[PDB]
Amino acid sequence: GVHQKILVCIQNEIAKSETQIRNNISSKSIDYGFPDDFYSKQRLAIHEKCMLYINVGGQRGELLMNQCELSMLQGLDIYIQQYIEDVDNS
Amino acid sequence: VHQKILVCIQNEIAKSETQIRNNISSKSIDYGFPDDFYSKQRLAIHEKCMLYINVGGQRGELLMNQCELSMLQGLDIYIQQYIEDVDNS
Repeated sequence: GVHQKILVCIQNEIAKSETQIRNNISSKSIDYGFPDDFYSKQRLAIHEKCMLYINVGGQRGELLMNQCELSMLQGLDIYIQQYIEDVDNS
Repeated sequence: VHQKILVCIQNEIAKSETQIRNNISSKSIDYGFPDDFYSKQRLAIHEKCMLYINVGGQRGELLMNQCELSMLQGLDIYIQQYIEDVDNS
């Protein structure tokens, strides 16, 4: 019960990152050269990694799966902002 | 000087790749790695560093090679950590 409320908190932050990533990439300058299916392929890869935690099991395994999926999204968002910064000063 | 550095990194890349696929190929279905897990993850990493074709010059080549190494390192770490978490359950 308390556990489900926790998962909702994380799942909400995941949706914020997803939004931010999609907005960062759809920022239209082809000088950045983002592939069409970039977000989806990268998203899917992140997802498949967090699904491994189906093998830990219990509430602890669901919690790990969700914490990880968020950390990875955050790094992707950060990775994406940095590449744009690197392109601008080029 | 720049080209000699890239070789060093490209050497570290072949190494991480090796350790990673081997940790995954550690055949214990209790870890439950999907069939194309390594290649799919590797390809995602590749598509990320190729963006640095867009930086260009010597700084862009270095970043492309540098980013590829960090992502491969984090993947080995993520994978080792996952294994450790499974071991302990």
